Amino acid sequence: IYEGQTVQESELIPQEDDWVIEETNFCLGRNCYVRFREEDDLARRALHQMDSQLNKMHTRLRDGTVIPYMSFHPDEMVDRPAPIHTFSEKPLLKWTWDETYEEAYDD
Amino acid sequence: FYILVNNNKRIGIYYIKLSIIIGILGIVLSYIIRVELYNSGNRIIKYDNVNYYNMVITLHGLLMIFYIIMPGLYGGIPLYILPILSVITDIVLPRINNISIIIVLISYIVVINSIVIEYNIGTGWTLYPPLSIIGTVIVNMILYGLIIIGISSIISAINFMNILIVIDGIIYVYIWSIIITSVLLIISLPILNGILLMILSDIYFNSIYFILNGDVVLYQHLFWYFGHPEVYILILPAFGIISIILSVLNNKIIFGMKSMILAIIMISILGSIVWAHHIYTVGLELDTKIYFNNLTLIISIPTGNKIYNWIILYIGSYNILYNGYQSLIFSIMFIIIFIIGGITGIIISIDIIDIGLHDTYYIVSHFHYILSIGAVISLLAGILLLKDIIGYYNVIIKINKYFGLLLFININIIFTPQFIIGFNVMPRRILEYSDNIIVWNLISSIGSISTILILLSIF
Amino acid sequence: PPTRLSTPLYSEGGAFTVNWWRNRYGLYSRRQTDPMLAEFLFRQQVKEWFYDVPSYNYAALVGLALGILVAVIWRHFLFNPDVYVRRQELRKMWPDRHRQFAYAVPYLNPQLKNLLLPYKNSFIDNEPDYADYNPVGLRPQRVMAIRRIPGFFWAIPQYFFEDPLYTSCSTKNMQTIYKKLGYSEL
Amino acid sequence: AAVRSQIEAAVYKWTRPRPPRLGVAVPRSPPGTGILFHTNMQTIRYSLSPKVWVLVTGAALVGVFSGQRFAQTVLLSKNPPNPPRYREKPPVRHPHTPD
Amino acid sequence: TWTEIWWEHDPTPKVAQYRPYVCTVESGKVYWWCACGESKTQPWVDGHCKCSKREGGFRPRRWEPEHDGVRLFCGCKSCFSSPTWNGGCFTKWMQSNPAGGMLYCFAAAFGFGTLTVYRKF
Amino acid sequence: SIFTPMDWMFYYFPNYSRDKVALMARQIKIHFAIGFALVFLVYHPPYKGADYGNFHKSPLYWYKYNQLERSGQLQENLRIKRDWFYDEDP
Amino acid sequence: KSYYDDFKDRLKPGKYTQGRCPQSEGDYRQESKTIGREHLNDDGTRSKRYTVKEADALGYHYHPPIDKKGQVYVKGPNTVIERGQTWIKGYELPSMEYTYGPKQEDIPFYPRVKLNVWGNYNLVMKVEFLFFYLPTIIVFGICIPVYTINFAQEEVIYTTMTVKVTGRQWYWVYEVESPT
Amino acid sequence: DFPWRWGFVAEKPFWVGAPILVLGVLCLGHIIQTMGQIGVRPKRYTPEWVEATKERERAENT
Amino acid sequence: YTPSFERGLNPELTSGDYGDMPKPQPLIDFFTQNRNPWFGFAMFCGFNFLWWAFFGAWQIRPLWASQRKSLAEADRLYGPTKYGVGKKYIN
Ligand code: HEA
Ligand code: HEA
Ligand SMILES: CCCCCCCC/C=C/CCCCCCCC(=O)OC[C@H](COP(=O)(O)OCCN)OC(=O)CCCCCCC/C=C/CCCCCCCC
Ligand SMILES: [O-][O-]
Ligand SMILES: [Cu+2]
Ligand SMILES: [K+]
Ligand SMILES: [Zn+2]
Ligand SMILES: [Zn+2]
Repeated sequence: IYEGQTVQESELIPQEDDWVIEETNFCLGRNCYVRFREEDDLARRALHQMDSQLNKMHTRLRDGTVIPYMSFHPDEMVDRPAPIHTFSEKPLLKWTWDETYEEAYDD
Repeated sequence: FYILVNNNKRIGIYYIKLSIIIGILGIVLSYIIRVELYNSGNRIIKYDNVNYYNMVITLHGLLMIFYIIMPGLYGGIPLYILPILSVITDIVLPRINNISIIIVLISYIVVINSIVIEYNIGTGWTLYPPLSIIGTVIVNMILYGLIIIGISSIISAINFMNILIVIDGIIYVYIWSIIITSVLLIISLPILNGILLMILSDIYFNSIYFILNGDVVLYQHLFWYFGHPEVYILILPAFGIISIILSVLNNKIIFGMKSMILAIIMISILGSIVWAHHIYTVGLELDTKIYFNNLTLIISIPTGNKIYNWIILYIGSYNILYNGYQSLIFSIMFIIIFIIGGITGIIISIDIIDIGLHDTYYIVSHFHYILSIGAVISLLAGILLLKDIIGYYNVIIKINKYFGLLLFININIIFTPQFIIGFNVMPRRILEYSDNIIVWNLISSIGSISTILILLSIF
Repeated sequence: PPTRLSTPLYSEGGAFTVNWWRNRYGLYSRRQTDPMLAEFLFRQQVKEWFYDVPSYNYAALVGLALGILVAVIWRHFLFNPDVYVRRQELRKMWPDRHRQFAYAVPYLNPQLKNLLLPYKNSFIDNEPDYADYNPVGLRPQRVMAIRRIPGFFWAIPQYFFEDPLYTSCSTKNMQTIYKKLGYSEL
Repeated sequence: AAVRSQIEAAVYKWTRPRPPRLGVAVPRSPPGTGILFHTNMQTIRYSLSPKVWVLVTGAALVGVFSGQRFAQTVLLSKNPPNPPRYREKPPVRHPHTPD
Repeated sequence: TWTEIWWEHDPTPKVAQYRPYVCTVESGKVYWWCACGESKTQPWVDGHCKCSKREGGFRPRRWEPEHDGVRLFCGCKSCFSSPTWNGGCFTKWMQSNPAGGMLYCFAAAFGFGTLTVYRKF
Repeated sequence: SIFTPMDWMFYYFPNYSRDKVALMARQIKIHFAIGFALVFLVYHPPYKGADYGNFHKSPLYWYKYNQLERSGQLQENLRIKRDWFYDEDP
Repeated sequence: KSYYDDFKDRLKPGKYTQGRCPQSEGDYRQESKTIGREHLNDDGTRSKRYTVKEADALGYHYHPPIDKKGQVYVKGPNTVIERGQTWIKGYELPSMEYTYGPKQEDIPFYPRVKLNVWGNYNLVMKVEFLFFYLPTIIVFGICIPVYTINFAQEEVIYTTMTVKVTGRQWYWVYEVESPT
Repeated sequence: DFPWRWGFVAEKPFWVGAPILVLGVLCLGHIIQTMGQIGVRPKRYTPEWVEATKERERAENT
Repeated sequence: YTPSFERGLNPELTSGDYGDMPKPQPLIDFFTQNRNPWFGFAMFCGFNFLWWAFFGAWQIRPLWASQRKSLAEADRLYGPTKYGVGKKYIN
């Protein structure tokens, strides 16, 4: 069963005595129904919808990396509402292993 | 275009749209039944038009099973998300997907047209001969609808099976749920077609299978060899939805994924070999009865494992998240409701208990709690979860605690009293009854009118 | 479960082993296109399905259910007097089917029927022995059980000698009462 | 009241929890490490220690079955013997018998 | 007991009260709940407790009612549904006075047993 | 293994469990043979199981029987309480 | 505070039922004459000519997008060289107030927390065993009762009288031996 | 964003509205089902028929 | 309804200046929802349904009184004999 990543005590040792757990808000913000402008036409309302996607949002950490909107299933990865053609570039499921080959390295 | 579209997601919307439309006719028939049963006497159907009631109950059952819940849970949600869950661009067979929905609509038009034009008589949704074969042409029309529906179901099953060849990710539990239902259809439908053809032969080709020296019990074997696999073809997609909703909304990874998957496979194999629990009162041999009773009780084991795995999904979830969303409430309500339906199923599984409870309203309440409450709520919960992806609006459902509470209370007012009258006893498929059963029938009728009123508040 | 492809997987010899499964798993697979990738995917599936403790419970249930199923089918064909596969008796009128009538009585008296019928007194309060006596002899004479059926029968005492009213509800005392009135023979 | 405080202090001392035997392979916290998280973390349910849970759960079980006995012996009553069954005349005719 | 015996890196509150605080709240207003139990304006942060000063990992707990009404609020500062009350105040009390906990649980179970047995019998 | 947590089977019998695929096959085969045997060895055997003079009387049967025998309860329990239909009306 | 008042100005109440004037006052069914809008109707919806009557998927207005070199226009990233390194600045979505309306202030705090997983493998395995075998025990507890009651119905009894019952539409015929 | 009917209902506390709505819907259902039977007086529910059934039950020991 | 200020088990932790923030109140207020008449009507409504759910409405009783007196007379005069407490019930 999965119980999280394994931690060695050495990795829990801080580099400063004042280090605490970063208090970054992971609430993306306040939202509601997407509100279109009357002036916008069909094309410009499409752009508006594409700019309100929660799955394109993320939270930036103190070191500049961002934790993205994540989901257990790929159903939450398409634009909402679903466009006619979704996964043009095949979504990549990344598997990890310990195998390596020499060609990838240089001395 | 509208009818020419091959987009798998558009077709999924069509399936839900058509299920709601046909569903209006289904609910109306249900209201007729409950109105009639409000007291003893004739209320809305004349004593000279009792054949109409027999037709109402027959069409109610057939439409809700084959034209509403099956197109909604096996055609609607599946055609919209399955290709996305499989990280594939679109469904494997685009043109077949288009014709399947068109076929469903055409078979629906045939059925309703037969109401208007043919004499109205009924033989139950189980079309038992010899009654089914001594009827009028409306029975012939209904047979054509079922055969046509069978074509759509099988080709759709072929479509989903081909996802195994193209799936680019992991087969999630929901995908496993649809694949196994597809397998159940591929193995059960061909048997149904054969027995339906024999019904036609006796109706239209002067065959003699269902007259003396021919065993009428033969039909019941072949029919129910498809019948019970059908009830699991209708519930398994609902189970798949429940798994996704609980994991997503609670932000918890599915526990015992492989046991969930192996529980679905197990239910299918067992569901393919227990059909004769519908034929307990015919007079089968003692050993046959004991075999079927034994295997029927076994189905509870895999079904029980899934229920408990769902419970732990909801346990321990963060309190800060708002739990009043309609999709979450419906998913939780499914566990509470399905246990009631399943337990009563185990009660009726004991054949000696079944002698008293066969062809009584206890059976009605049993399969209503699972389908009319559990399956409906599961389809609603699934659509509600995909509201943003689907994009529909102009309804007040997403956060409506009044609708959920009123629905739960009133739906139980309808069918809980039907368990009581099962030991009274009130037979099924009847319209008139003794005056001492009015109280419970009246209470259930009050429940039916109330549920309909609550369906108007969503708009 | 090893995590390095260099470390081999142990396999027994036979028709259901790790080697047997590897040979056939990727027959229809478009994803196992080279040795490294094929082995990785093979071990991924084996780890997920065969190293999952709860999965073995379902293996037991399918075996038990299937074994019962195969046997009940076979038993009907081999022993049930009403199932005909040979035709000799079906080419004769009913009074002449002696070979098929031979299956009748042996099939009418299975072991479990004799073992469990005495336990009807755990389901019937009045005259649980109403059908025990039969002078013909096709079946054995029945004697009521001395103990309740094991399990969920807490409503009745564990042993019937403990029950005060058991003897007075017997078909014998009831027959005595009614025979004293001239009401009925049984 | 003196006995009350005595038994209360006796129970309390015995129930004080001992460190859990972790059934999971976690590291040892570095020495001298204080509070690092905050109270806005998702609440973690407050769970009774095993001994206390058994004590209260056992008191509950002893309570419900003693309550069942109290109802059976005081609130409820036993059936008196059934009335004597004397011979009574049946009605002369069925009300629906044709005349 | 998560803070007491399992995990020593989360802030541990002080119990202000082993009973919930009853307060009238209004929809559209935001309330701040004391998570340390040292505020003198319970159940709210007073501006002088640990939560107000952001000391030792204590922060005010934001809360907002959907509708107007009277709501129960946590005094033990450990309820699972904090700031709202769900019975954790009684549970935490039993941990601190296990002998008292048994008395109440026996009494509650005794009443439940009598009523359910009296009605069904 | 019957009614066995397979986690225990993996721990205490490592060599017997090394090939998990083969282990799964034995699980199926063993329970298949158990089901088959029940039908043809517990249910089918003809003209058997009718020895009602040999009803098993367990150690608990005798403990409770002797206790009641020692007192008068066993005699009182077996006594027929009523063997008449109508009471006599004074 | 009331967040609706922040974006009240953007929401001007409407004048027409369903947002369109009577077709007589303005014909929204016709294609727009504006240059570059030949594929749209006057009200902004796509014209039937563009989508149905002359749909490009049917062979109308054939115009291959790809050029001779097998290329299509692609917009590049926002590149910013700095500190002896070429960087790409990602596109951040606009403030949710612009798209949704509410002002992004006083947001409740939801901290980062890794997935809530069940631990203690040994304990979990035992529970899963119970999730399967507790029902199995119950079924086994019903099995013996089921056999007995089935055997009871199918018991060879010394019946002394026979009543034949035939069911017809719609009445029940009864045949009984007459006293001699 | 909602019509008047929902704005009115959604303003009240849920446990103030919910109980009233539950009773109201049930009452309306009964009212609807009573409109078609106003003044209907079957003879089998009269006191005379009620007594006759009691006589039948006594004779049949029902 | 100008609720009272309940100090609680530890009065020192309620001794600060609340200002605009609400002050703690007695628990009777929570049950009565500050004596809101509509919640009282809703409470009475909750009892009314639950009584209908389990035992029937019992609001029809005043209307059924005459027809329950006729049913009782018929059962006594012509119905099968009832013994002891059984005579209390009429069906
Ligand atoms: C989707 C719908 C659905 C589902 C899931 C089921 C599920 C089950 N049904 Fe079915 N049934 C119907 C729909 C359904 N049924 C319909 C529509 C009919 C009537 C058709 C007609 O006659 O016209 C019918 C009729 C029907 C009968 C006929 C009774 C009669 O004709 O008189 C019987 C009896 O064997 C039966 C049994 C069962 C059983 C044993 C299950 C099991 O699947 C239930 C399993 C679930 C549980 C057991 C609860 C969850 C598990 C646990 C909580 C574990 C613990 C429980 C135990 C250990 C027991 N059903
Ligand atoms: C899944 C199928 C289904 C569904 C939903 C229902 C729903 C209902 N049924 Fe059902 N019913 C059957 C299948 C179904 N029934 C069958 C198969 C029979 C036996 C047929 C026979 O005897 O021959 C039967 C029999 C039957 C009878 C027996 C009549 C008789 O034979 O004597 C009665 C009345 O007592 C009845 C009443 C109701 C009521 C009041 C509802 C519901 O109205 C209760 C209220 C619920 C709703 C109104 C919501 C329903 C909404 C939808 C279905 C749409 C969902 C669509 C989406 C979510 C997109 N039904
Ligand atoms: C290839 C070379 C040429 C072969 C030519 C073969 C020609 C004939 C083939 C006929 C069909 C196959 C069965 C042959 C059976 C031969 C022996 C025979 O006559 O058997 C009769 C006997 C009963 O005969 P009666 O005396 O009339 O009945 C008495 C009361 N019951 O019937 C049988 O045993 C045969 C019928 C059953 C065959 C299958 C075995 C039964 C069990 C089936 C289980 C199915 C479930 C799955 C099992 C999976 C594997 C365990
Ligand atoms: O049908 O179960
Ligand atoms: Cu079935
Ligand atoms: K009627
Ligand atoms: Zn504080
Ligand atoms: Zn608290």
